[PDB]
Amino acid sequence: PQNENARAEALNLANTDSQYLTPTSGSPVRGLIQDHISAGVWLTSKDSF
Amino acid sequence: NENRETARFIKKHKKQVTNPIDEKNGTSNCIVRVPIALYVSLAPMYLENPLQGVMKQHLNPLVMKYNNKVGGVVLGYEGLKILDADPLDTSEKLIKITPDTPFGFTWCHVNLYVWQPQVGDVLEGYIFIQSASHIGLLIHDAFNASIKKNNIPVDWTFVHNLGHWVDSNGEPIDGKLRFTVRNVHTTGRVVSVDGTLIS
Amino acid sequence: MMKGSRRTGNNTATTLNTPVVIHATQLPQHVSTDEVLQFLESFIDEKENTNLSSSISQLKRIQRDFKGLP
Amino acid sequence: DRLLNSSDYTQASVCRECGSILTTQQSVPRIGSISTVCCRRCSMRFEDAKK
Amino acid sequence: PEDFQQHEQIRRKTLKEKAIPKDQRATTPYMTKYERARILGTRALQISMNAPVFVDLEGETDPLRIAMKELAEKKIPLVIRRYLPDGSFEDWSVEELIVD
Repeated sequence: PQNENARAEALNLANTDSQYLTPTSGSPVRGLIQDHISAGVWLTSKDSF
Repeated sequence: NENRETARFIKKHKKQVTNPIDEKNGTSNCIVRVPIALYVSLAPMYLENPLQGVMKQHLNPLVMKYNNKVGGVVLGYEGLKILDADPLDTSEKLIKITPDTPFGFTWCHVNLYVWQPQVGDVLEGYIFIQSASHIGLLIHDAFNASIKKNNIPVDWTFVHNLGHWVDSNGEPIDGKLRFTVRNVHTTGRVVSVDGTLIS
Repeated sequence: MMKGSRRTGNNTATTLNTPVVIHATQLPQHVSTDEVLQFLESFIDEKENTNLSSSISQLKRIQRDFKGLP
Repeated sequence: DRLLNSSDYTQASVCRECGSILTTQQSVPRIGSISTVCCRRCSMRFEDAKK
Repeated sequence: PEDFQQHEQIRRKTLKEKAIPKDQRATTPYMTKYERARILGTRALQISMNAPVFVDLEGETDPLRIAMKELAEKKIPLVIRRYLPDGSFEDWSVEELIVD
């Protein structure tokens, strides 16, 4: 964008932070993906000291 | 089919108020006050001072100039009053910001003391120069009229000494002189006045 | 060609420079003699509490107009 | 800002009386004077100076 | 003449018949994400055109974040006109609105 009535509308209406829930079902659309899941089982284990 | 379309041609060139031949000096009176309504901008730097912000942008570039919408020469103004956009008077008037810009537009009434010459007026100005080509005048220290030769009474000749005028008095004539007004010009940035010395 | 393109540097007839539309709201009333004095004597002191001071003496060329020595 | 302000973003001249676009014209002045925009179908030519 | 004035007085009578008065306003007291993203938009486009500022700006060159500094401290001289669809409207200020 090229003007300051749009730099606020690329922050406070259409950022990737108000787009956390999709309006189709209310589900969340944003989350880790493949290996950032499989590090949780190793980080939050009971052997990981 | 030549009546119903002439309602907007003559009626527009019917210039509204004439000039009365008042004051019993023979002279016609052309200084006149007309109230109007503008439509101006207001820059965001003047968005705390909206009095100065309209006087400086649209009124001060209009004084001592011709204006094609009122018909006169703008001499001044008093009564610049911004119409509030809130139909509530009050001191905190509000105007509307445009969507695509930060400039706001608003209406303003004002009283412009225009100077309004037409044909058939009676005007007097100080003779600036004179030759065997015209006589240049200073109408009210600032306006210039110039009666050319083919509208002068052709009795009156010119002696050269850069020279001086020969009337039926035979006088190098001073400033103050009465004439009658031909087509006032609008063309240049300088407002030319044109007149005739036939009586 | 250049002179058709340097019109865009000479003209500058913007909307900041001119109002959009001026409409006369009433018919013009021919003022008297003495109030033209009584206007212009009070018109000059307007911005006199920058630029506009080449035009201030133009406004002060309106000053002499009725009482000086022409 | 994606269908006017960066596509074309022109400031054309529009006659307010007839409400057209293509019938306007920036005139030709005497070169002492200054050119300006004029509408064609709102004006009738100077030969029709009828009183 | 007055065919402008007869054309003018109708509008200001029309424009007065649509302002719903302040004791009878009937919309939300909130700043519903669309005032907030545009008030911050337009005010940031005023500071870029030398509007008078009324806060201790602390080296913040970013013209958008200056308006947020005045939004959370209520120094904005704006008035929101909310058009009800027949043409009537309620001129809410920015003080009397309540932010999220």
